[PDB]
Amino acid sequence: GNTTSSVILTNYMDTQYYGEIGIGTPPQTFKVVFDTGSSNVWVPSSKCSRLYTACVYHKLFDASDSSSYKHNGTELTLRYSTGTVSGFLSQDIITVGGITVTQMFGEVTEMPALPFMLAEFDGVVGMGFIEQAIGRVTPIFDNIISQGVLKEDVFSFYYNRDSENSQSLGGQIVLGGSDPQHYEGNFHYINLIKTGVWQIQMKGVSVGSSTLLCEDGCLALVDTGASYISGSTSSIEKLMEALGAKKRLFDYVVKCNEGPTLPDISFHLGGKEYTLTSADYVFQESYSSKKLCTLAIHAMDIPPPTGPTWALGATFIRKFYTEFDRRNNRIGFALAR
Ligand SMILES: CCc1cccc(-c2c(F)cccc2[C@](O)(CCCNC(=O)OC)[C@@H]2CCCN(C(=O)CCCNC)C2)c1
Ligand SMILES: CCc1cccc(-c2c(F)cccc2[C@](O)(CCCNC(=O)OC)[C@@H]2CCCN(C(=O)CCCNC)C2)c1
Ligand SMILES: *[C@@H]1O[C@H](CO)[C@@H](O)[C@H](O)[C@H]1NC(C)=O
Repeated sequence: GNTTSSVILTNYMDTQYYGEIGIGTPPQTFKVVFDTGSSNVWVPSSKCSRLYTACVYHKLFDASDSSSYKHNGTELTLRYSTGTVSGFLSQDIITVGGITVTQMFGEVTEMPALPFMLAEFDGVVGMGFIEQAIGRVTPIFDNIISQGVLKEDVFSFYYNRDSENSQSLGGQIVLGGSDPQHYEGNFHYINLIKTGVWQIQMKGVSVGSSTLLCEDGCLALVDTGASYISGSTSSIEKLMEALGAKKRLFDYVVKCNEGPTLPDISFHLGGKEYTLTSADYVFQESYSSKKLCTLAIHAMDIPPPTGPTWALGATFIRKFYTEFDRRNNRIGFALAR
C-alpha cells in the first residue's frame, strides 16, 4: 500500500494528548489517548453503573446501537500504575484516521474516580505489542498492519507545546510514516532491547556537566501515554536534590523565579545527547520568587518485567518527534518543530 493517514490530537495543558476514533455502525465517537506503554483498546461501556462518576462524565459505548457489533463477553481487567479498569471484551469496527479495522476492545464497566474523573479523554488505544496485551488480544496496529495498507509498518508522534489564545495544532500521530513538516533533520534510530515493548537502552542521565545517574546503563520506555518523564524513586530523588527541587504531596517544585536558572537534563540514547533545558521541563506559570512551579518529572517505580525503567513521556516527546518502527524494531528521534 501507500497510505500514511494522520489523526489530529488535542493538547489539554501539556498533560493530556488525545484524538478521535469511531466505533461501530454508525460510528460512535470517543476521545482516546494513544499509548505506546499499553496494548489494549478500551472505552467506557453503557453497562457501566452510574455509581461510577467517571461513567457519568464520559461518553459510553452502546453495543445495541451498532449493527457491526459482535458479542464476546469475556472478562477483562487492565492493570496500571494508578490502578485498574475492568469490563468485558467486545468486537466492532473501529475507524482511526482513514483506516477502518475490526477490533476486539474492552467495554469498561468499572472506572475509578481517581484518576479517570480528571481525564479529558474517554478511553485508551494501546499502541504496544501483543506480548503485553491482556487476554493476548490482537492490538490495533497489528490488525492495521494486517490490512497491507500502510506505506510503511511504522507510526509516529508529535506533541506540541500548549498555546493559550491560539489555535496551534495540539498534536498529531501518523499511521504509516512521519510528517516532515514537524521534524527537522534526519531520524536517529535506536533498536529495541527486545520485541514486545517500546523500550531502548539508555547509557546515562546528566544534570548539566556531571553524569549524575544511570552511569552503567538503565532502561527507557518511550511512553506516549506518560505526561511527565519518570524514573525510579532512587534516581529521581538524586535528580531532584541536584536540581535543588522540593517535593510536595503531588509534584516536585522549585521557586518560579529560579526555574530558568536550572541546569539542563540530558539523556544519553544511542550515543547521542538528548538535552532538555529548564524551559522544556518546568511549568513556568509565573516568575515570582514567592510562588512554586511544577517540574514535569516525577518518580514512578515500574515493577518487573517492564521495570525498573525510566519513562520518556510528553515532556520528552514535546522536543523530539518520535517514530515507532515495527518492521525494524526501532525508535527514531528527530528534533520537533
Ligand atoms: C492514558 C492512560 C492512563 C492511565 C491511567 C491514568 C491516566 C490519566 C487519567 F486517567 C487522568 C488524568 C491524567 C492521566 C495521566 O496523566 C495520563 C494522561 C494521558 N496520557 C497522555 O496524554 O500522555 C501524554 C496518568 C496519571 C498517572 C500516571 N500516568 C501514567 O502512569 C501513564 C501510563 C500510560 N502508559 C502505560 C499518567 C491515563
Ligand atoms: C500537578 C501536580 C501533580 C504531580 C504528580 C502527579 C499528578 C497527577 C495525579 F496525582 C493524578 C492524576 C494526574 C496527575 C497529572 O496528570 C500528572 C501526570 C502524571 N505523570 C506522569 O506522566 O507519570 C508517568 C496532573 C493532573 C493535574 C494537571 N497536571 C499538571 O501537571 C498541572 C501543572 C500546571 N501547573 C501550573 C497533571 C499531579
Ligand atoms: C471470545 O474470544 C475468544 C478468543 O480470544 C473466543 O474463543 C470466544 O469464542 C469468544 N467469544 C465469543 C462469544 O465469540
